[PDB]
Amino acid sequence: KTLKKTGETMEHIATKAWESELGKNTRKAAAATAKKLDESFEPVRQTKIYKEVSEVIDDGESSRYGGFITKEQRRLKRERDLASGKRRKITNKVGGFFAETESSRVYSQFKLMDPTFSNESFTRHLREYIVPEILEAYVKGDVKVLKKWFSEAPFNVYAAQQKIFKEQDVYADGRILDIRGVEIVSAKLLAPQDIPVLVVGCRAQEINLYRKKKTGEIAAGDEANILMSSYAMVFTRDPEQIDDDETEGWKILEFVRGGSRQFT
Amino acid sequence: DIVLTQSPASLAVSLGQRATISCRASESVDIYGISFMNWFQQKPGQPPKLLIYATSNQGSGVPARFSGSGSGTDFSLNIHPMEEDDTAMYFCQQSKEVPRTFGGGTKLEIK
Amino acid sequence: GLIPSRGWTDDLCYGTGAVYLLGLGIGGFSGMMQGLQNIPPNSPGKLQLNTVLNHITKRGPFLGNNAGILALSYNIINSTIDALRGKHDTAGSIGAGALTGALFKSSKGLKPMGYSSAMVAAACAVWCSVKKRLL
Amino acid sequence: QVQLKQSGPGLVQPSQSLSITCTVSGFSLTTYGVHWVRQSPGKGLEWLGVMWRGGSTDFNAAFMSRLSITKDNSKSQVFFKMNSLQADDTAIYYCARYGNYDAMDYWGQGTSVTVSS
Amino acid sequence: SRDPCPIVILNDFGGAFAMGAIGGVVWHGIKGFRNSPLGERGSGAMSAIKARAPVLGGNFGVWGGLFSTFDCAVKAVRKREDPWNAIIAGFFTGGALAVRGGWRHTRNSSITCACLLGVIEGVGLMFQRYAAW
Ligand SMILES: CCCCCCCCCCCCCCCCCCCC(=O)O[C@H](COC(=O)CCCCCCCCCCCCCC)COP(=O)(O)OCCN
Repeated sequence: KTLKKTGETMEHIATKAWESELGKNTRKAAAATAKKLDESFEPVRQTKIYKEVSEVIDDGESSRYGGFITKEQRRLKRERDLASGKRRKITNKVGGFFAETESSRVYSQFKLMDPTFSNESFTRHLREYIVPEILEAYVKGDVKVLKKWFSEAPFNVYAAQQKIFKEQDVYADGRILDIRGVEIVSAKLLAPQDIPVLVVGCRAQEINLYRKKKTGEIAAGDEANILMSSYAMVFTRDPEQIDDDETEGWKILEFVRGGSRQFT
Repeated sequence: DIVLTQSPASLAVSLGQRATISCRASESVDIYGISFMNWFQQKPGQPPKLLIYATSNQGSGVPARFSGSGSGTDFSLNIHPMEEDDTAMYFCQQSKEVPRTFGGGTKLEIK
Repeated sequence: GLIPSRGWTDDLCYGTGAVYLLGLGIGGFSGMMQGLQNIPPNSPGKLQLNTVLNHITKRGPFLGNNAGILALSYNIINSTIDALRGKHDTAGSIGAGALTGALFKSSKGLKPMGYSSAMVAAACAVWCSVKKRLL
Repeated sequence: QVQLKQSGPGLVQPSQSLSITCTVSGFSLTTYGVHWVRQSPGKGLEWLGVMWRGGSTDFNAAFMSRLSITKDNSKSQVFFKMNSLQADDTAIYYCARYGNYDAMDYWGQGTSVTVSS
Repeated sequence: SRDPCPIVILNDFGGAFAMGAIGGVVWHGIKGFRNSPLGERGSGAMSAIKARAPVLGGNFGVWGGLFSTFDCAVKAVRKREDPWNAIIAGFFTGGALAVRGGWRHTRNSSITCACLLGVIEGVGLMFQRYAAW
């Protein structure tokens, strides 16, 4: 109980320091200087070199290390890209290294569907659009998005679960705070038809809480209870309907959530 | 199990026009929304040659004039424009469940 | 003086460690400032800490890992050209840095070569002046 | 490239056994599987059994008591065998490698088998 | 042999980062080669190396660097060269890197790392005794 008591005292001291007249004035003074500095360098940012230099340093792979892309900012980035961009014994063993494997068959199939497909190209699309879109819809109970993305089997599991929440008169309003480790874990063939699938894993920080529909009070979870969940998705691409605006052929066959633990 | 009925049992069309072969399955052949219907061509003295797999995908080296369509229980194969070479026996084969079953075959000829 | 340099491995180890720590420190501080400006209003105490820490642990490792890779490539290249030339000079350091920048953005294209190579070579130029001044 | 060779005897005596060896080349039996398909003129193409990519077999329910499909990874060979044959078992027997979406993409030359005396 | 302890901290970030990055070059160069399609095996290795090797170098770099940082902190206070310095240093470096997972996660990662260094210290002491014979 000492740790809980210390946390309240530490929060109270920080709150008192933040709410202190000197602290509030100091915080306001620091904020004002930062705003002026950004405005001062704003014309510098307008220079074509700054875009050239920033794209050199950042380039957008900083998203590998975390960060959640807001739904609105997620749509504009995809729309803008779509408008312009997206529009002896050793030798025998060494030979077996270069030989065709099951993962080689899976990636080759997806390359016929889309000549631009690659492990690094799809992982960027997963990291930037697909995973944030699905995870945000999953925690917020957005069945309209999941209907397009999920297959018949995982969606019927989701709709069955969301049905239970209806007779409890509760609705899900969760948040995704940060998505990490978005990667293609494995590429396997689904027996016995050898359906090529991509197993995708990710780790996301989230707040899972439910509110009563009629009033809005808390019914489950907590307003401030961050969890480090692990999500496992199995992806396949339909050779047909690859011209879909939203999913462009991708379809989730399995969606598993596990390994949730507290985080901060 | 899954009985594939293929129509017509015979066909004769002139060069340059479109030849349509239909396959109708007793059940649905969908897994995960993908229809596992394959189309084969067999010349009289040769093994069957795969044309279409997963209902719409050209086999390796298959000319683009072969097209697969359909979903659910109704499937079709279209040859257009027809050439002199592609006169053969055409089969539809499902792969949803064992046993794999073939259609009756459609003899497709020239006028 | 400090930073023993008896062999090429110490330069590789000390150079990578010092530059990587500067990447963590600069990225961590840059992320901390960015996180403060991105705290949602009327947020509880735990999320305010979480929001800042998510930016520190995103921008910090991003800069630290990228600066560490440049230090590895530079120190391997700088030691390589030193073996061939048989002598280490400030001119060699700039060339090692300039070639390091090009290798960093090899797949981006020809225009990013100059921006990357100039910045890394400039970093070596600042480092050489700092190295001479302190030592 | 990929190429399947069959080595089986024609003119099998009635109530005897037919054995066909499908020697594959250009791919490994570990990463690909082989179907076994029959083509009678009075019954058309019909599927007998499959040597799955994983290494298990599955047979037609009408032939399960007679079929026997085994493979050998080292020699790249698939072995087919029917215990008893009658007049209606006269057909050409194909071994077909299957790929993604169970596409029988490569076929053997076929083994024309006659059951007579 | 070893340089003065307060300065070798910089050395052990760079030594651990180099092992992680080079270790991730071979590990993910092979892994990217295995995954990518038939005609893109070379590109898959380079893409896997560029994307993931720096990340692995940071993971090794911060673990080795923090372990060294606490090792000097332990030695500067304990004033010994006792082989239990690495046990305490390993105990604190596991807890520091797992601080966000909570109190129970921090404790479990501290004990796991301290025990893991216990195995390493034990193997070393067995190794020298056998060579002594
Ligand atoms: C996206 C990147 C973001 C980076 C953000 C952080 C940037 C930090 C820049 C720091 C610049 C000053 C570097 C100070 C390093 C202190 C090293 C102390 C130990 C030491 O002497 O190591 C030296 C190596 O240093 C070195 O290798 C340092 C010089 C080379 C630095 C290259 C990396 C920094 C690049 C910054 C621009 C990034 C451009 C991105 C496109 C030894 O070497 P020696 O000279 O004695 O060797 C002789 C032959 N053995």
